[PDB]
Amino acid sequence: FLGRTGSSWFKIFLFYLIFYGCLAGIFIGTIQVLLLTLSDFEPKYQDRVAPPGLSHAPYAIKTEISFSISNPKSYESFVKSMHKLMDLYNESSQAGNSPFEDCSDTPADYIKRGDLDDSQGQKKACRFSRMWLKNCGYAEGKPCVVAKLNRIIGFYPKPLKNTTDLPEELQANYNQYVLPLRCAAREKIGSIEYFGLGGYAGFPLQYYPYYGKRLQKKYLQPLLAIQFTNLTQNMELRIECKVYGENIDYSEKDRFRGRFEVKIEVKS
Amino acid sequence: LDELKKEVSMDDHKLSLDELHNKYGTDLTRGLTNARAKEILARDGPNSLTPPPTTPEWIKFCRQLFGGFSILLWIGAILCFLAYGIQAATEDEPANDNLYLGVVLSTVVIVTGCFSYYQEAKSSRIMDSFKNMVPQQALVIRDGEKSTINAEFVVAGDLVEVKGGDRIPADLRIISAHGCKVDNSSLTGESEPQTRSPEFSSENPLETRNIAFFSTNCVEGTARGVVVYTGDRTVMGRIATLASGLEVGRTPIAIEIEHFIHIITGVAVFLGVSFFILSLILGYSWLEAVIFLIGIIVANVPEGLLATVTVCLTLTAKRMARKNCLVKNLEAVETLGSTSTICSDKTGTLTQNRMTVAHMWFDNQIHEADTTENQSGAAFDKTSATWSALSRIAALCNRAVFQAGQDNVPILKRSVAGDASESALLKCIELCCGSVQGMRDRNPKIVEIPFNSTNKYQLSIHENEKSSESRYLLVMKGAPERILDRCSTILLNGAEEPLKEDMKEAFQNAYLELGGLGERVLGFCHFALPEDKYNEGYPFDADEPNFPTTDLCFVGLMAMIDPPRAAVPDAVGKCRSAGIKVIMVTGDHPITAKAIAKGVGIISEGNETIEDIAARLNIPIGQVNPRDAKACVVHGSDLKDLSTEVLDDILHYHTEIVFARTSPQQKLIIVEGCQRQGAIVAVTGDGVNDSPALKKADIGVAMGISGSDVSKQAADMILLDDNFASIVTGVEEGRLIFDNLKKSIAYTLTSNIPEITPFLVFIIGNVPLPLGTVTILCIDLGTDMVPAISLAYEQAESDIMKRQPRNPKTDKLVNERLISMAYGQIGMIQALGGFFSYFVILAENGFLPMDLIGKRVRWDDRWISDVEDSFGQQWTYEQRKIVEFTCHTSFFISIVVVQWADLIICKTRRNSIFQQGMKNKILIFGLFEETALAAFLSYCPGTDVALRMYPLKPSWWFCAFPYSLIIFLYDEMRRFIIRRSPGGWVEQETYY
Amino acid sequence: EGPDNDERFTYDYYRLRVVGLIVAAVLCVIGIIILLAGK
Ligand SMILES: *[C@@H]1O[C@H](CO)[C@@H](O[C@@H]2O[C@H](CO)[C@@H](O)[C@H](O)[C@H]2NC(C)=O)[C@H](O)[C@H]1NC(C)=O
Ligand SMILES: CC(C)CCC[C@@H](C)[C@H]1CC[C@H]2[C@@H]3CC=C4C[C@@H](O)CC[C@]4(C)[C@H]3CC[C@]12C
Ligand SMILES: *[C@@H]1O[C@H](CO)[C@@H](O)[C@H](O)[C@H]1NC(C)=O
Ligand SMILES: [K+]
Ligand SMILES: [Mg+2]
Ligand SMILES: [Tl+]
Ligand SMILES: [Tl+]
Repeated sequence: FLGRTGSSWFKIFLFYLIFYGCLAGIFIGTIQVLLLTLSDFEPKYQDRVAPPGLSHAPYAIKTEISFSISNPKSYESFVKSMHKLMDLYNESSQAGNSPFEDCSDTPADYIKRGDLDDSQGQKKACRFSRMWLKNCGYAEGKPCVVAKLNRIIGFYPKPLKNTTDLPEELQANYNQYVLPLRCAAREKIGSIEYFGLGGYAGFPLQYYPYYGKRLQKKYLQPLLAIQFTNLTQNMELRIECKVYGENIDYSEKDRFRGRFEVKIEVKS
Repeated sequence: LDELKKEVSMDDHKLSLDELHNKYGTDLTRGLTNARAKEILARDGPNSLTPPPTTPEWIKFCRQLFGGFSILLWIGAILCFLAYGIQAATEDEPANDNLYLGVVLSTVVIVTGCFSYYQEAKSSRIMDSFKNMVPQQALVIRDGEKSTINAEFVVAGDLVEVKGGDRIPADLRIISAHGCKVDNSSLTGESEPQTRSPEFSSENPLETRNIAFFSTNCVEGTARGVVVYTGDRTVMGRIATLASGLEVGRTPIAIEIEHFIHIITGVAVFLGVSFFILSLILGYSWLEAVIFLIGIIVANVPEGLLATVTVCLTLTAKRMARKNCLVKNLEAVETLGSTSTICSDKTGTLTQNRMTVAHMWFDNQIHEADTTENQSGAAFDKTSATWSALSRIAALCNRAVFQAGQDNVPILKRSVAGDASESALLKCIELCCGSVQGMRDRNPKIVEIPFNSTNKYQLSIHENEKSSESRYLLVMKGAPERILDRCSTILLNGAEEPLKEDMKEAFQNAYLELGGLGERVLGFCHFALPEDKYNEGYPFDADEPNFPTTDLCFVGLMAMIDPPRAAVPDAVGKCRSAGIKVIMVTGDHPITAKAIAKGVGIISEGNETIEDIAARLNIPIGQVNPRDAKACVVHGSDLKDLSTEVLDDILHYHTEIVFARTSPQQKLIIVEGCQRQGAIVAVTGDGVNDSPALKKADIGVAMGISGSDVSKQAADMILLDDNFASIVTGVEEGRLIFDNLKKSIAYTLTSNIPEITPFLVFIIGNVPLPLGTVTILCIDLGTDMVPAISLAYEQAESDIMKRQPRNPKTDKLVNERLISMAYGQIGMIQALGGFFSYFVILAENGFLPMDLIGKRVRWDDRWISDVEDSFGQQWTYEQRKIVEFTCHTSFFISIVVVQWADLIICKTRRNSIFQQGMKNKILIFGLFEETALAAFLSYCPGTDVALRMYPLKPSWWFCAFPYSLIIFLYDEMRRFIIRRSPGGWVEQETYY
Repeated sequence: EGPDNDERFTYDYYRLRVVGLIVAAVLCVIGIIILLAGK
């Protein structure tokens, strides 16, 4: 033929069949032992998610949400993702004492449901009403963005203490139980309005620590609705929403490390 | 074009002096007119040689920039700029990826260009050396007056004059001469002065006395002649053009390189476009379809391989430089290993090029002297009183002297003023009797008759050094038979005795044997003149026989020859044991050529020519079956009337071939004949008459000390110490580097698979990219470099000089067996070890292997800063990318770890590491430096930006260890099978 | 610890780099030693 005879062509097939078969069987074996060394409830390493990311619902083309108020299908793209998220926080999804629980309607302290063990059933998560998100189809004019803190197993988000000076200096400082979120731009051509649990501009600490998908399915993380009823129009406004805390840090590279990058433009 | 120049020349030495003038419109006495000479100048053109048109270095460099790998790397470099252009227009990408990768790849092509350019070097100044043989000026007779003119202004027809010490300015018809002798070594390779006279003495113009040639010099006397040829039209000017004009051609090693380039280029374009369409079918945007292709290119092309080859060659050439063997062309480092036939000059190559005493006949006994340079033999006789009598004649009846200031150099190497035979005798006595000058001071010469054409002897009368005599001793030497007709007694073991027919017959026997050995034989005799008949003041007349020259005492015979170099016989046998055929090709006479052939082992003992059979059996040569003769001796005059097909039959039908009295073109023809049969041929030589053959040879080797400038220009290799044993070393080195290149190539190729497979699974699996493009270049250009080179220092696995020369048609540098092992077996194991570490990194950060399938869509989505892992955690864009790049880093390090084992297994093709050992210090160096480089690339701060290399946790380093070990075991088991059964299965499938 | 389990999300990449570079250097020196056993 090309290389060899039929007899040789066969033998080279019988070899590579057994050979690659063995190699596949060995590869699988090493994957088995790897998995055997891992927990079902907690990942081996967590230093790469460490400082929590802050992500929002409006799916930004490039950290930007520009549209026209005087146009219907101009914002119907951002309403798709906005709906996708809030559709999960339905009351019909949170039914019965299992696996949900009614928690303080005001920001409270942490809740420990034991260890990362299966020695108990599904760890009961705090309910969260989308109805706590006042004012927010969504904002056809002047968007109503929804913030979110990235989930990390066993992470206890710790707010800053009012020992020294603060950006939003001491205003509504629920020091003991709220992780604040203050959006900014100089360039003050807007109108910041925050909505959340208990009416505070933060995340209620009663939703922590997260026990993971395996030990807490259907779990709901707290949301923080933000509305920009800015009196300006037809210009790119670089708005940055920043979260503050002891376990919260940022990076010049990762522009989502505990903060937002939104470029709103109501070009109408 | 040059087929005309490969033919024997035609001449006009047969014409009379007068007749020759009519042909050139010339005067025998007055010479040409100033006007007629200038007319002929414009007519024929200058008496000069024009160098052939060369290829500029520009085109030579750029021709390498388009050879398979460079072509693919160019397509990659441009395709980078393509994707970059498409980006800069569509979505403003502030990145530098495609732009920088395009710059990097273009640089890789340029630098790789320098390496191949350095390897494909051609240092040739043939025509320049020939031009150096034309004198600046010549002496001509114009308008009846002699004047010096620019030699280029010399034309056919003018009257030229030459004298001892000057170069022949052009081909001349001798019309007048006085004691003129010439050095025709340019045409023959033999430096013994040849007389020139107006008389025609041979039909063959290269042998007649009435022609003098350009490229030669007058050694003594004076001559006048008419110019018959000028410039390019001279006999050796044509040889110049032939030699300078010959197409170089591709080396065996070069052909091998291009061959695997086709193979690897083939699989590259195959998988390249095979997966380019496979991606579009899967619904991949052309934006991405090209990005994957660039990666495929980089994965398939072994970027550092061609440069490795060059470095391995260079390092092999450095070792040979250290044995006095200079390599002018890097590729010639290997040709000697692939050589199946050596065509060797005799004089100054196989031989020392110096008349040396070989045997002596005295006391009715043949004695042998030591002919070797360094005198590696033993003594023959010292005791016999006869010896001292013969020794005295050899010293006294000798007019040769050592040049001043030689006392530093060895006797046999020092320059001597005199003819070759007298120099030989001088050096013979000086060696075994001490200072000859002393013997010539103790015995003052009073009268002598120098060797005469008519007398055929030379005699001398000396004052006997003996005090009790202080009388007159007569000594003489000459033609053995002439000396015999002048002897009455023979000095036997001390005492004289009558010359009976018995001893006279033993003389003839001794004389015939020595002459049969191709040796020049001389007779020696002396006579103690009677005291009473010769007073202390008796005057001797040299002009008229004033003393007896008959009834003298015969002392002995001495024989001489230009002997082989000490190392030559043994080197010839070694070449022949390695299955290399050795042919002699010489301008010298057949009797001498044949005798040295037997001396060095070109013709082995018992082997006969058709002429030998005929003489032994006493029958006609036509009655001899030529197939009964394995040896042959072909004279150039017969070679001339043979067609190439008939020359091919001679080459095919004889194992032991001697081509004697060959012209320079004839040497070229013999070389081409050998090549025509499909053989790789080496030429060894030292003369300008070797230049065409040296050029045409697959590899020409010139002698460094004895070699002429031309020969060393025509060669690929120079033996700087004239050590013929270096050929044996060269062939051995050549074979070793050929095997080691295979090892180094397999090693380099093996790591291609773990660079290809990640890109494929990226498409078919939709997982995060396991390894990056930049990461691949860190391997092929970084870590693999020193290890791959180090394989060039591997010792032989067996006695390579015991095997036959490779068949260049069947035995390839890269075959299917190499690809099967490198791509199908070892590289495949490396790929898995890479993937394993990849799955380990991701799974330990929260992305278990199961959830990875079909996630790249969301993984690469720059706007999703919340991807969910297996444990329910959310990752931003840059966070997961850090883990991904950490995966690239550990996959990279996994390659390094699996290349550890590969380096050790590529060490040997057959033998076990437990047999070959670990005595390669460069290889061990490679292991340490490779690992140092990898660690540095991972842990050095800032490398995460420039190369996207991230720090690895200690446990990460050990992921591929079990795969590294399986490689070592697998290959060790496999080679154990090879050795345990030379049969073929494992052998014919995987044995590189 | 409980709410004070910050060490769980931390890794000393600084020490690892220092150690990694020490090792790389020493492997580089060791290599020179073995190579220079004859040049
Ligand atoms: C989650 O809540 C949303 C609230 O808008 C539900 O949307 C409803 O969709 C139905 C049918 O398309 C409409 O008739 C209603 O007007 C919507 N709102 C309400 C309050 O009922 C959505 O269907 C819910 N999703 C799930 C899975 O239950
Ligand atoms: C990533 C995976 C799926 C690709 C696997 C590719 C396999 C099938 C390839 C890789 C190397 C290949 C072999 C390389 C060498 C030879 C020897 C030659 O004389 C005949 C073909 C043969 C035997 C090839 C057959 C196919 C082969 C085994
Ligand atoms: C939000 O909606 C409420 C009614 O639910 C209305 O009273 C109020 O004006 C709205 N706020 C703004 C800022 O438009
Ligand atoms: K050559
Ligand atoms: Mg010679
Ligand atoms: Tl490669
Ligand atoms: Tl490679």
